[PDB]
Amino acid sequence: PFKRFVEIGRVALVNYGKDYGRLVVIVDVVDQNRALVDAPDMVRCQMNFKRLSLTDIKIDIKRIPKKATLIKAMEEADVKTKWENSSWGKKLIVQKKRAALNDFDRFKVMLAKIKRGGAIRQELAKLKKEVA
Amino acid sequence: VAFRFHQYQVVGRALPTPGDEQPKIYRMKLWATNEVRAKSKFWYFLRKLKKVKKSNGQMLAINEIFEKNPTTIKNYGIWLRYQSRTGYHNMYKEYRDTTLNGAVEQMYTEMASRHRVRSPCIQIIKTATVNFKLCKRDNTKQFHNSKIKFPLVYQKVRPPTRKLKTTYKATRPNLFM
Amino acid sequence: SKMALGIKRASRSHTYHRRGLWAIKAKHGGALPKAEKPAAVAEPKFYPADDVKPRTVSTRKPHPTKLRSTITPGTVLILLAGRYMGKRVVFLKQLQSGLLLITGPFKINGVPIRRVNQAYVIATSTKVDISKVNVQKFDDKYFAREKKTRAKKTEGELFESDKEATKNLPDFKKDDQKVIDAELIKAIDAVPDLKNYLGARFSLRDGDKPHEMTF
Amino acid sequence: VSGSGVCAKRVVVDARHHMLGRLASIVAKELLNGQRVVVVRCEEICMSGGLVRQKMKYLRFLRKRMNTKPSHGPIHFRAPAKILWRTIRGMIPHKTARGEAALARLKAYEGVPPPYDRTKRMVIPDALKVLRLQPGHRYCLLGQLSKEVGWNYADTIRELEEKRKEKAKVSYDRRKQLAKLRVKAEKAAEEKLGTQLEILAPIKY
Amino acid sequence: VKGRTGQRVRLYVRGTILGYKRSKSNQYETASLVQIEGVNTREDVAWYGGKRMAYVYKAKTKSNGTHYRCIWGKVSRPHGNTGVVRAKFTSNLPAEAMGKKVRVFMYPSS
RNA sequence: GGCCGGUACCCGCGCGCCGAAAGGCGUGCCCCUCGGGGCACUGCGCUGCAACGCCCUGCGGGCUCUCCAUCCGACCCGUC
RNA sequence: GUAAGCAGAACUGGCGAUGCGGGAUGAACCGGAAGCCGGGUUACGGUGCCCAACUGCGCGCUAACCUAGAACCCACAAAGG
RNA sequence: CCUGCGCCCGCCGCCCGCCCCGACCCACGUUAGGGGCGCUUGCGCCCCCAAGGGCCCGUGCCAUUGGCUAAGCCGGUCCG
Ligand SMILES: [Mg+2]
Ligand SMILES: [Mg+2]
Ligand SMILES: [Mg+2]
Repeated sequence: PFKRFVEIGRVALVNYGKDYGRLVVIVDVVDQNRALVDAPDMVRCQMNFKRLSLTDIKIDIKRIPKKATLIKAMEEADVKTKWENSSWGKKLIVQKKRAALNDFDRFKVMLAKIKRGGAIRQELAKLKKEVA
Repeated sequence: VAFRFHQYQVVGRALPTPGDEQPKIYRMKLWATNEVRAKSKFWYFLRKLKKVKKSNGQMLAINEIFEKNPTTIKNYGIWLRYQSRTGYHNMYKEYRDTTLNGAVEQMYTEMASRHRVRSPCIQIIKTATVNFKLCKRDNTKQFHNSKIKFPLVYQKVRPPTRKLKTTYKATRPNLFM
Repeated sequence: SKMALGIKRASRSHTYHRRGLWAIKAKHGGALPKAEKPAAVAEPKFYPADDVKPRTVSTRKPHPTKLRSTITPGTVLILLAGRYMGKRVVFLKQLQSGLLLITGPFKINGVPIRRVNQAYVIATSTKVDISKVNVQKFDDKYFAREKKTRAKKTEGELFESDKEATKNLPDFKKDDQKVIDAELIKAIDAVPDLKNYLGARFSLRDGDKPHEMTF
Repeated sequence: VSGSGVCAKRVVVDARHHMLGRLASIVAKELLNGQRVVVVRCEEICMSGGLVRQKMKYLRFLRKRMNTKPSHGPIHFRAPAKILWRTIRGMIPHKTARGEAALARLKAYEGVPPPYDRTKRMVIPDALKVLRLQPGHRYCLLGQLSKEVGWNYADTIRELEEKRKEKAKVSYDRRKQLAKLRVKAEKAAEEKLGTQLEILAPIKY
Repeated sequence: VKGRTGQRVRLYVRGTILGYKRSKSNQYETASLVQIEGVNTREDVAWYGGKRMAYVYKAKTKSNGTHYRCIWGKVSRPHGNTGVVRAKFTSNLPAEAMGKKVRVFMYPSS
């Protein structure tokens, strides 16, 4: 049993190149290596499976569908929202946000996390001693 | 983006000669990497077919053809003449590609791989967008179906950019198709 | 537009406008004044054997060193060298000789108002409001050393006699620190956590890539 | 291959299912740059080419012996640790002082002899079998080769590894227990601190 | 680690000396090769281009009260596609220095 | 960002003022006509870029001398 | 001359008289000719380690149970299946 | 077995030499699969791409004078 296939509709992260991070809909297959990928911000183009990491979101669309219907199906399957709330899709967003922290923000994060460490230390001690 | 080949069309003619001061005009559709290489290949063909050499010839124009719809996949056919190690041969090759230019580059690489023929050896007789329901070749014709579906049997794991690349990674990678 | 500045400067008419030959057409009639034969010393005490050359008054007028774009009066900087490396300080203003003038404040960092080279500091994206601080009293002469005579060699007997005496930075610099420290703490407490922030020192803990780090 | 640049006092390498040549080139460059490696479970290295091809290669290596004094010529090792060590010596210039000081940093073991049991074993993605061979090509394990070449301690290493594996299974179940209790502790602190800890939410997952 | 003794702030990135700028049969001791810990690519060493480094070793005789020594240098230009840099020092390093640690500060910053 | 250079000529400074200073300030003619832009009358002179450090009989500085290590190179000369 | 790192000729260049970078090593093969130094960029040749440069981005072909195969000269292999 | 003027061992008062600058982190196993938690022990839920993560006063001139000190964390040391 396989849990993720290349088929018309499925959205994939683009996991390599100048264009890391973009989500693209596989609207057609060129051959066993290359695919047609389309996006709301980017014009349909060929792009290689080795540069595509498939995701778990699929959308019910035509073959090489018109741009309007591709958009309407993308919000019909709420791909950007579902990606963002996905743990995988949240991984990339959180790494960009951690990339965006400056020094004062990083110091506030350090202070916020030291108290959390002390808190979980206190709590773990109490609960371990509670469990007799 | 950048295409290793381009399809030009080149028009030339013999020099005017005070006998028949309007020579006949020859048009050809060439593939080459740039303008000067297209021109140099053009005089090749007119010298070996129309008995016209560049010194007694004249270049009228070189123009570069581009593809109508780069955003649509097209089944291409190339009838090509090549030189093996022991003679010449005629082949038909079908490709799928968004541009004839990319299909031709695909064909040069495929010929250089399947038959060890270099680009100086290949002559493209004819190129034609052979639409589906007429493709003769299994590898092309097997991709002609809606509801196509298959996994990635082969996918590289690699940092998205070079910056994330480390020699030591404590955890075995998780691969699953 | 460095090239456009160069052209506009190099134009003959604008060279006239800069060198101000007009208002030299004011004082000395409507024509440019003559020069004369100064320097009638006629009293050479000593004749050097080699061809004589006198001292230079440098007639060349160097451009002041430019400040970084990401430095504004009111930034928190990061020191890099010297005894205060890693200290997070406040940039008050660029003093006139070309060096940055910074404060700790001295109550929390122990870094006084001091002169630091622009090379050895890093801007941080943070700003403090220091509209209400008085700095005009600061200049180069405030820091001019007047180093004493080289006849004192620091020996063992002086090593801790200087430490156990207070013949050191005189009391008016002490007094100065109080006023700047107060007038800048009052505006540091407005920003949350900034007192702790400036109290801290910047360290590059494992897995920190400076080029990746914003500032 | 330029060198990891990690500052660890030693780097321990779990050489199970890696490729001999590529693991050894990576290690050799680590050693030359000056980083001390300790390659453990050397007996499990995968090698491309069939077991028969590696057998034939190693017996060609056996015929090579100095005629007039056999003890002097090639020294044909049998332990997987020593075969890997010889391979890396192949990539290091061992007739120079830099070369011998380079191999001095190399400690290779079969299995994981303590104190390397209680140590995270770093793997080298540039050489794993899964990522380096196409699934379907014949390969072999360096331990299975050496057994068939004249290393008489295969059973001993198997015994020691079965003991080590069960002894580590016990501890890993212990750390599952501790980890679920610490998960409970993390939420105990999370639902105890609210607005005081919002700042970590947009950079936590 | 916790309650440790040693330097309390690191304002310098570690690097390893890696050799010299060498052809297959020459060495050019004027410029050395350095790997900065954490840099992996040709663009990123463009940031360190200029930031001075220090080879800190320590001799056998005590001079100015310390065995420690310092030779000074800076990152001139990238050397290759994998974050190696060429380093220029005041006086050429010993050949024994290759493999040892070097401190790369951020003094000439921006 | 690297390497070199630091001025008798190209630059630059004074013969006016304001300005710590970068520098701003005049008049007349052409252009757009906003913003401002272009051009112009042109003279005497002078004309080796600076700031701050460290050490100064020191366990200092540096050496082309000696020994040793290390990387690279490197077969023993005369000769037919 | 059967062929020859063979003998005799033609045009040219090289070696001899010549270092230097590459071809692992080679007098004449490839690049190239040179005062002594700093900086940059290259030719030929390469970028897994030795060994400075990518286990870089693509596409195919090969599976060698014969030492699979891997550099102009070159250090060879054929007819045939 | 371990030198009757020789040495061994323990304590602490320290000087130095060397390393280092957070010199922190124990699953096995496969990758045409796997992981964690619950209960039909088979089915659910959630997750898997890289440690690219966790952890840690992480913040004091390798660190000013003092005083107190919850809980917690760490180092030494006794015992098991
Ligand atoms: Mg002769
Ligand atoms: Mg040169
Ligand atoms: Mg290398």
